[PDB]
Amino acid sequence: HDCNTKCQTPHGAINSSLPFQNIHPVTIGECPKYVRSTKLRMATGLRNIPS
Amino acid sequence: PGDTICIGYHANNSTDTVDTVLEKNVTVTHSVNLLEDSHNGKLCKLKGIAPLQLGKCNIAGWLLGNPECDLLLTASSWSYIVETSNSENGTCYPGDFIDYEELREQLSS
Amino acid sequence: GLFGAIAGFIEGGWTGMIDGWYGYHHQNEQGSGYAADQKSTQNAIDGITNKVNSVIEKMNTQFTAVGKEFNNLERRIENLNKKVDDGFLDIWTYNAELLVLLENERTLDFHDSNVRNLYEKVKSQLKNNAKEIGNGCFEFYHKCDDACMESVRNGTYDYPKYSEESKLNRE
Amino acid sequence: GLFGAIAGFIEGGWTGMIDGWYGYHHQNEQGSGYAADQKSTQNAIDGITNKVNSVIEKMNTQFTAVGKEFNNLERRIENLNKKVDDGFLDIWTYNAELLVLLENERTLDFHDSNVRNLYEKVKSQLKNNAKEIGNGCFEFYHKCDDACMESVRNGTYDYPKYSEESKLNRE
Amino acid sequence: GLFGAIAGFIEGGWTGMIDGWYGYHHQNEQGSGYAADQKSTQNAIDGITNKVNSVIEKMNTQFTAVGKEFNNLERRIENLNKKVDDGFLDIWTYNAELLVLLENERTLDFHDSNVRNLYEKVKSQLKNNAKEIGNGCFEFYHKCDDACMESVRNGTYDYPKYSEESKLNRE
Ligand SMILES: *[C@@H]1O[C@H](CO)[C@@H](O)[C@H](O)[C@H]1NC(C)=O
Ligand SMILES: *[C@@H]1O[C@H](CO)[C@@H](O)[C@H](O)[C@H]1NC(C)=O
Ligand SMILES: *[C@@H]1O[C@H](CO)[C@@H](O)[C@H](O)[C@H]1NC(C)=O
Ligand SMILES: *[C@@H]1O[C@H](CO)[C@@H](O)[C@H](O)[C@H]1NC(C)=O
Repeated sequence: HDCNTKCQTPHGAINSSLPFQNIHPVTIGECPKYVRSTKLRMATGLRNIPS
Repeated sequence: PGDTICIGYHANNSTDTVDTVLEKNVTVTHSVNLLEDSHNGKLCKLKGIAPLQLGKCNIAGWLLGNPECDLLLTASSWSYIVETSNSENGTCYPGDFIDYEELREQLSS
Repeated sequence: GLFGAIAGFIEGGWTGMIDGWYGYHHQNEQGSGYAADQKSTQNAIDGITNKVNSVIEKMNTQFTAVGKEFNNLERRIENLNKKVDDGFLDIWTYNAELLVLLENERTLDFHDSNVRNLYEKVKSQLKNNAKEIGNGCFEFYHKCDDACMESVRNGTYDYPKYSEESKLNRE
Repeated sequence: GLFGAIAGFIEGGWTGMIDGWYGYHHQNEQGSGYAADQKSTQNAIDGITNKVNSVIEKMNTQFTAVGKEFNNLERRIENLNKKVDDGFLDIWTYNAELLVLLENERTLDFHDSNVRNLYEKVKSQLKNNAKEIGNGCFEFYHKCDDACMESVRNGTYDYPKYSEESKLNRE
Repeated sequence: GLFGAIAGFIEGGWTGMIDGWYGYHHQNEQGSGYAADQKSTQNAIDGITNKVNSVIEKMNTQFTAVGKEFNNLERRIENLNKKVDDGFLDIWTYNAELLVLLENERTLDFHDSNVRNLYEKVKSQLKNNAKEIGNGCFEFYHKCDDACMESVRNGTYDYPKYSEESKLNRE
């Protein structure tokens, strides 16, 4: 389709400034590093204790 | 019944969870995802240049000008080359395409 | 936690404090309310933002990295390519998952530290003009109005001013 | 240590407490003995077990993976292979050694934190009904029998019940 | 800092203390001066030296590694070589930068911890023979000459000797 991207994979293009991705090891262009992780979430705030 | 001041910390309705070294499934008030798992399901341009679609032809079929690939005769510029699952037309006369993989790597340039 | 405060001697969090990560709840004749500590909160926000940004910033993007193709007389080099790609994948996946684990622990501990330091700061400001309950709260031995409370919050509480009155009421 | 307790103001450990990582030794009129603090010990065990398991778990197995062979006009690709294997060896050896170093430090520090926090927890229950010796021990200003001791250990100590008596012996 | 002492309740450092990382300033009738704590300073120096040495020590040197060359029909393997070299460069640069960031934070926090622990050491030696000012200072309720000060500096302070004078002056 006529879209623009920095990063293309065989499943579709990725548009992200994130360091890692789990979509595909094959990439063309300027992409995140491929890893096998299914989640990578950094805490910013604290333990949530509403109780 | 005297005046009071308390020291305390934030809570909210966030359901975000993170894993830590000592403990799994910790609910936290705020967090940021570092892992992209979403894509748009499309083939897009790179450097504002469209890819080349070989369609039912492959690179051999294209370059040699396999007669089924006549629709590719007008193709002129691209950011990357796309073969699809129906690209079956290449060398219609049987034999070997020498240094074909090298030529393919070169041609992407 | 490492510093013993969050989920520690201060048992739970405050859904009523919407304007900060850490802060104060007060009760007096004049009323009741929550207030964020701006200094510690802003320092923590800046620090943690710098941490996340610093993790992401160190990842120069993956520029073109493409699969190599191979003919039927190239199994060894195809396998070399697959070994390299798999090896790099093992390394980056292990490091990213483990790094996120470790950094999450450090972040939570950082918050615990900030809460402990705010509590001990108030404790050391007030000294014996108030009694520590133990649950993060202080009960004043003297009347402490809104201005006084604010003096506590901005670190200008005047201990000698209320010391005599406090000594009188404490006994 | 970072938190000052283990190998700190508490110079040494107790070979007589065989049933937990942390706990209490008491002496009173009914007799004398050790008892592990079950909660902190179990929390630490679970945490550390999770740490070790998380280190091991992140090494997705190496599926069948082998060395490559090369003919006499393939020295360059053989050397590429060797460069890859050696490079991976450098990365994994450095990372494993350094990771083990840093995590060992963290584990020891985690224990130090748990001891300090247990001590301050007891301290905050007892307040001035006991005097701090300084070596991790508290001396009561009131009689404290076995039930009382257990109340101290499980965080149900009744400060008001013994406050007047304590006040009597303290003065 | 994490432990609240350096850039914390002790607001600034001492350009007048030239002989150690941590220590004491005293003032009495006999005179005034700074003195480094040798034991804690040397322990910290040894620790940090071991950390730096351990970082450098884990990089067994890179023996000969030279660029490989390729002809015009070897572009794919040339690109494999480039992928390998770039992949290793990305990994080592990211790891070195991130490691230096994290370890620098840990080092600063380590210093903060050592100052806090030194402060609590003095506090626990002196007990109620002095009042905590709050800025890292203690005011004696008794006269404390050079020998007494030195007992504090070397961790041999005698609470009962000055206890009586202190109790008298405190009231
Ligand atoms: C959770 O609470 C916040 C604060 O009011 C609110 O903005 C948000 O809508 C809530 N969650 C929902 C219903 O999406
Ligand atoms: C802190 O609070 C008092 C009470 O009103 C106020 O007068 C004073 O200006 C404040 N101090 C600071 C930090 O500006
Ligand atoms: C703790 O011990 C006291 C004294 O025996 C007892 O009354 C109380 O029920 C105990 N609490 C718990 C947590 O079981
Ligand atoms: C501590 O100070 C006293 C008095 O100056 C001195 O006699 C003693 O040698 C010192 N003790 C230690 C352990 O250094």
